[PDB]
Amino acid sequence: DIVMSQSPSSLAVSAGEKVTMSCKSSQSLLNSRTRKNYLAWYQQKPGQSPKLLIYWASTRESGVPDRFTGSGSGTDFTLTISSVQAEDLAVYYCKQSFYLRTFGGGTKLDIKRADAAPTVSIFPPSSEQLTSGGASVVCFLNNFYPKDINVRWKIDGSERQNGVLNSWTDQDSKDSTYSMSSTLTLTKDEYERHNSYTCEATHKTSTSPIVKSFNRNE
Amino acid sequence: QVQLQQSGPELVKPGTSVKMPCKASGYIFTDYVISWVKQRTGQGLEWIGEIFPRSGSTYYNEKFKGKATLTADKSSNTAYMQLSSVTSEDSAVYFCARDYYGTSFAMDYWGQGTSVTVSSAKTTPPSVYPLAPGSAAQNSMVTLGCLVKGYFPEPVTVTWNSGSLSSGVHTFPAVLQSDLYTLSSSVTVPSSTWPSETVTCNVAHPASSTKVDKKIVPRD
Amino acid sequence: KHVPGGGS
Ligand SMILES: OC[C@H]1O[C@H](O[C@H]2O[C@H](CO)[C@@H](O)[C@H](O)[C@H]2O)[C@H](O)[C@@H](O)[C@@H]1O
Repeated sequence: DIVMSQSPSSLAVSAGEKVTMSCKSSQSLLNSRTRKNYLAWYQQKPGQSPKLLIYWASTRESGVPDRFTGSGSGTDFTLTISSVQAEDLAVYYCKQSFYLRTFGGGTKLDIKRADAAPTVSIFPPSSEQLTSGGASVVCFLNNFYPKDINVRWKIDGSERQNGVLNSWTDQDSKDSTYSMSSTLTLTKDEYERHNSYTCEATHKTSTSPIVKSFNRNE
Repeated sequence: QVQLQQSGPELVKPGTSVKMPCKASGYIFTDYVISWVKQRTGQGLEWIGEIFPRSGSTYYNEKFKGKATLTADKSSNTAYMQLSSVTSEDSAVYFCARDYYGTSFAMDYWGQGTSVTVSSAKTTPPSVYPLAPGSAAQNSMVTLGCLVKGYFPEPVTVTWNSGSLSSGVHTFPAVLQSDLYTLSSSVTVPSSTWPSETVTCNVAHPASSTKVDKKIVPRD
Repeated sequence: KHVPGGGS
């Protein structure tokens, strides 16, 4: 069985730059009679099925623009993307079809762009939710770069570290930014024991956190 | 145009069998191979195996022998994959794909995938809550949202003003806590346009037949 | 017939 090794595991490049990625097979994928390498490249964007880009190591599939180029032969293969666009963020898989089928583990392509501080918003629980006995407080940290971010919750100034559920979007193809949601869920009874609720975001764009707050009493 | 039509998401109980269809059109069914690929949420592609509908012959990734059974029905142009005695290990998206057998041996057309969740837990509708800014002045843009809480299984979808609000929308991936999913969606509009023009999230959880519209109203 | 890949 043929083992496929892709490197690097991920790559970050600016829009307009050239990216290169490697795919190696444990055995030659070249058949001498047919004279072809049985090696294909697939692109998978978030929430989509994989798409064939290149087969026979270097033949571009229908409709694929020439800025995607496959090269190599035998056990050593490369995918080049020139003039990388924001819309190219995807995981790129190689796959051998010499004998059975084996996918490489993928190279994830991320886009570099200018740093951007998050736009932070806090939302007190709804009347609807509170009437039913629950109290979720939500904080959005929108359109930031780079992806690394810290969020801390404070209840009357004391850090609160559970009942917290965080979720992070894929990098956005429209602007190459990231976003995050942080939700603090309490009972209504616990919620009514405290006044000020605070979400604080620490991002490399500033040494001081971005603080957003509301008071249950207003 | 070539097309492979797969069935929608399935919730199945542990220990049962699930059989999923892959209905081919736009080409000669008996001239191409159908292959099947597994993808766990957030993970890579894994080859299951393939069937050549011309002959009915199969090949498999050794890992899937006696887990996957591939068949095909020439008269309906449909390929099937059956998974036996499922466990949570089998929860994954399963793609079928057309393999250009004999020339490229490449998967040139792919189905949309059938999402299988293997769980004994019951289907639960979501609670849908508005996210509106506190009545205490928080500039030129305002961010609103929808909290979609306590549902099972995936997926739900969220749109804003029935799709007509498209820009400035972030819908976050669902997170699983105690056998229930929660997600939120954010939307950003010019602060002049709200609340004078209405903003409404349209939430759908097809598994529980939920279709909810939540109007975002200003607080107090 | 029905070979396992292009190597065949
Ligand atoms: O403590 C949980 C994890 O936190 C980090 O990763 C999360 O947050 C990142 C943003 O700072 C996201 O990019 C990532 O998707 C999240 O998983 C940390 O990097 C991880 O090692 C922790 O497991």
